[PDB]
Amino acid sequence: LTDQIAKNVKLDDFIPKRQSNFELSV
Amino acid sequence: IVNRYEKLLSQRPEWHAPWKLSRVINGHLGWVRCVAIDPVDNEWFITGSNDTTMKVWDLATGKLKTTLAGHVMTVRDVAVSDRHPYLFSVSEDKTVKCWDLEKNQIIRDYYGHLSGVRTVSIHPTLDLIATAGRDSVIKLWDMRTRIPVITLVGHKGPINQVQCTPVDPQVVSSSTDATVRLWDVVAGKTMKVLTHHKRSVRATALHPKEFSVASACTDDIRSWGLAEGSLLTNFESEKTGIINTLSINQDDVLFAGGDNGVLSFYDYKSGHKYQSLATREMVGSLEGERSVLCSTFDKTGLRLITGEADKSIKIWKQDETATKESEPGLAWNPNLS
RNA sequence: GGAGGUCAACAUCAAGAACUGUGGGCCUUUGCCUAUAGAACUUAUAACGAACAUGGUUCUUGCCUUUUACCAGAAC
Ligand SMILES: [Mg+2]
Repeated sequence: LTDQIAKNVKLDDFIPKRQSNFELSV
Repeated sequence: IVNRYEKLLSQRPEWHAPWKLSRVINGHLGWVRCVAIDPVDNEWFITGSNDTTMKVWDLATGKLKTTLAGHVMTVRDVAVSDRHPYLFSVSEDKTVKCWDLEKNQIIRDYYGHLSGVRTVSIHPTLDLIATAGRDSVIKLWDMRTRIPVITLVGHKGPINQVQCTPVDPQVVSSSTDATVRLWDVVAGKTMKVLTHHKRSVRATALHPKEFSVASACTDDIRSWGLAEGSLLTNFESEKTGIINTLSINQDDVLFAGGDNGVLSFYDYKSGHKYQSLATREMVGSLEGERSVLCSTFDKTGLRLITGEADKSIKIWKQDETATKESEPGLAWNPNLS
């Protein structure tokens, strides 16, 4: 049932994407 | 979560060089609220003030060319046009005034803000103006007919800082409700919302290349990818509060002006802070008056221009010695968040 | 088919002293050079009007309690 409760928010929106690899080019 | 923390220890980011203080220019009677630079020849400044004037300073020698009067109240924002020889100034008097650079006389007045208008940004290709202020709405002005073509209903509070982009979202906006919206103007509604800021977002800056934005708050300067609207990176900041302005060099250097007077320089890629400076207040000033109201880089990006609350403009130059002998700044040690 | 109309629509009327089309050569369509044909209306004490009003912004004044309404010059 975990899908239903908070269904909107999810973790990966908190974490910055560039910190994995710098120079990842937008 | 440690895997991320290893992935922060591989990179060892992006050396740069420090900055230092080239020149001090007095000559405003009041505070200096806003600064913009001639987008073509780099030959001058346009600087707002708290005295209502605008004083056009020469970039080369720092001499004062001319004075542009005509606002009754303080000038919060000034922006110069690329394809046009026009200068759009905007103030607390509820008016967005055009300026014809050729003959230096007010051409047009745009009408219909409810109250003071604190941001103007000139859309690059459309011959539009984007204005915003305590209205809590963004007005897209038709440059030619002075018609407030589009109005963007939106943030729940005043709108501090607004920018324009050629592709999707064409307007980025930042408000004291602590959100940043990425707008779709043709349909006229929010394309994306970025809530990660905990307090008022008082400044943004567009990276001249990567098509991203740097957003500010009290203690945390974040970055944002445009298009998809992801978070990209963070920038390491202990309390710097408050961040008045940001500026992005073409070398991917990210400036942050403090209200504590500290100048926090960053690398844009990493998030690392390689330098922090402290300005000297002034001869007779107060320690409270030391802060940085606005700032910009020239077209090249090898000089920095910061209007300060002490009634002076300062010009910060990038040191030519530097390199590896001793540049190294705080040296990339990051504490767990 | 000719004369007209106190009829209409669509063009054009302020500029390198200035328009348009075409032939040929070079660059690579633009643009430059060369050759040729036709140019109504408006212009040199400069302009479509052999006439002559008002409004907006910005400055300088003039009246002078304040605002409309104004006094007389300029720029756009
Ligand atoms: Mg009264």
